[PDB]
Amino acid sequence: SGFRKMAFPSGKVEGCMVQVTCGTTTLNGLWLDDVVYCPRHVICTSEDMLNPNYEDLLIRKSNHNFLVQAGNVQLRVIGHSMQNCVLKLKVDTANPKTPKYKFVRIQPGQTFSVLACYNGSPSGVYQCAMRPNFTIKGSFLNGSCGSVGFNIDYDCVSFCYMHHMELPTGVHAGTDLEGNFYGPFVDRQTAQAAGTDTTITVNVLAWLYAAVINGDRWFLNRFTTTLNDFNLVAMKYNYEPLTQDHVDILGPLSAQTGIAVLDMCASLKELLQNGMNGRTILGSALLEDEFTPFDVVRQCS
Amino acid sequence: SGFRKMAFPSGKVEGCMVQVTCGTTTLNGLWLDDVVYCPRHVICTSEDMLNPNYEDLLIRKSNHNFLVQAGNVQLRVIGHSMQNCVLKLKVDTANPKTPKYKFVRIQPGQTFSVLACYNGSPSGVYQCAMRPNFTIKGSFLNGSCGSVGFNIDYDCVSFCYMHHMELPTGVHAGTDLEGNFYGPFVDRQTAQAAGTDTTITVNVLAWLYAAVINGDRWFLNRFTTTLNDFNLVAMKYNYEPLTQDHVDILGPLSAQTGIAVLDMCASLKELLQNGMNGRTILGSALLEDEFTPFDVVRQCS
Ligand SMILES: O=C(c1cncc2ccccc12)N1CCC2(CC1)OCc1ccc(Cl)cc12
Ligand SMILES: O=C(c1cncc2ccccc12)N1CCC2(CC1)OCc1ccc(Cl)cc12
Repeated sequence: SGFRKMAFPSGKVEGCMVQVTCGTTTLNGLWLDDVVYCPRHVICTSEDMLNPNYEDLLIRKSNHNFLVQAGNVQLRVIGHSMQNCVLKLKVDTANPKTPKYKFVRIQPGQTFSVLACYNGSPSGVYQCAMRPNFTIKGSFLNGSCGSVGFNIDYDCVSFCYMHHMELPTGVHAGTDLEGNFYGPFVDRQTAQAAGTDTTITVNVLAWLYAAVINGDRWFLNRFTTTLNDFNLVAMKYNYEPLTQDHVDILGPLSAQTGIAVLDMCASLKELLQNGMNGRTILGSALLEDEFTPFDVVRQCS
Repeated sequence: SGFRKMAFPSGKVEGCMVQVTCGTTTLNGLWLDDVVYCPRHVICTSEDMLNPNYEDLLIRKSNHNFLVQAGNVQLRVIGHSMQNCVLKLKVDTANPKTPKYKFVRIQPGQTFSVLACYNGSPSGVYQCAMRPNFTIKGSFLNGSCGSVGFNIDYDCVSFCYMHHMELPTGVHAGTDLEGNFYGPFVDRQTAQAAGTDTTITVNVLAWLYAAVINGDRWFLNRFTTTLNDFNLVAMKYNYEPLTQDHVDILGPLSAQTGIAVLDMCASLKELLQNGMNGRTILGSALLEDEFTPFDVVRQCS
């Protein structure tokens, strides 16, 4: 029993983290086989931040201009390349601790574990979600660029996020590991801000199932609803629409609990309209939307 | 910026986890140097659970009765000993991945990271707190006994918890690594239940400081209070008393924010009396008590 914001074990990723310096800028890198991946803005100075031309900034750069440090052992950079917003630094040594890995891009609503790192040193791990507005509500201080987000499937590490910057609301923005930003954000100094966010409905439903699985059933009702009528109320509360594919995905959880998906949609509608009346669900006084249906099955089974 | 329930990286501990079988009971063990630590109830059967005599149950046991599996590599058990509620299994091989470690016992109010494991395999990591009633609100399923809780200090792993059982409220109980239970719980079948819990006041204060550090200041007031008058209100709300040593510990945070500790006690008193009026603090609609003052300084600095 119990329900916690549970991250993946981070050992496999800890062994890939290195420090990357270029100029006076130091950040983190990800060392897999004989390549080190890092944010390309490592090559920038305060001057070139309003209108950087990274193609120009990188052509004026040489290999010896990059210091890579795996702990104390310095790795020799024998090649440099830019892939979108990431820099790829070819090193003389293949990481002996390279796990079986994959570079995957995730969808808004999907979750991942973050290994916050500073100077190539792992500091902490936490679970995060890609918000509908393509930002993440992370925990990051100056020096954390290059920290990675990831999921573990079997023995395979699916890297999905590399950290680049903090937006004005205190939220975070970054790229997949191929260097392509999540959301409409750029690695240059601008007045960029996160757009309006919504609630990840299918996740709130997954979390209500987790609650029931844990014996919290006070919010349950005998009523049911149609997907259409549910969606008509959800949108008034800034919730994303629920699709048939979302109800199909919640099928295992519905079977394990004996509560139909549209039954649980009816309970949600009432919670939205009446609130919780000073009660809590799984230790929370608001509706949690950063657990996917998979996250629940994984922790509750 | 940001504030998350952040665990320690778990790599150092992942490399210590093994599987322990005795009879048809399989659970997890912790392998450090040439010793494997695990819950002693591994040696029990359903029959001997109402009145087990572990001294008798272990004398009738032989070394070959214990199968230890580090992944696929079986480790040969050359010795067995009981230390309070833990079993120590001397093995022929010293764990090459043993980190610098220490066995420490923690206090109610202190936090730690949990590496939930099943069949010796790390499944997930999460932050937990030792409650005032000596229980933890963990996340654990059948098969998780022997999972460990720990803190990392520099490069040293301070092990503080080994998981033994689930209580009826869905909360968890266990031992330090010397086999001594946290709280008045025993490793035998009884109607044992968690006693009444309280809120960890100094932690709620630490978390309010984290909020201010993150730009959430709506709950702040110009009023201040005395430690006595604050404690007189807190106890009405089932909060633990605040001591001078607690205010001294919150000194760094008070200095960094310019909010006196008793100023922040005044804000807390008002939150307790009026509630939050539909507002949130660091993404929460209730007052969070599972972050210590150290946890805040570590994540916010
Ligand atoms: O290291 C940080 C940072 C990262 N995350 C959270 C933070 C919170 C407070 C202060 C710093 C951080 N930088 C350094 C690099 C950064 C973002 C902040 O500056 C200017 C800039 C321009 C373009 C990019 Cl593409 C990244 C940056
Ligand atoms: O494996 C679990 C377990 C651990 N934690 C959470 C759980 C939630 C649901 C079901 C099981 C678990 N056992 C097995 C060993 C256990 C506790 C539950 O049974 C009887 C017993 C007697 C004494 C002890 Cl000292 C431990 C046990």
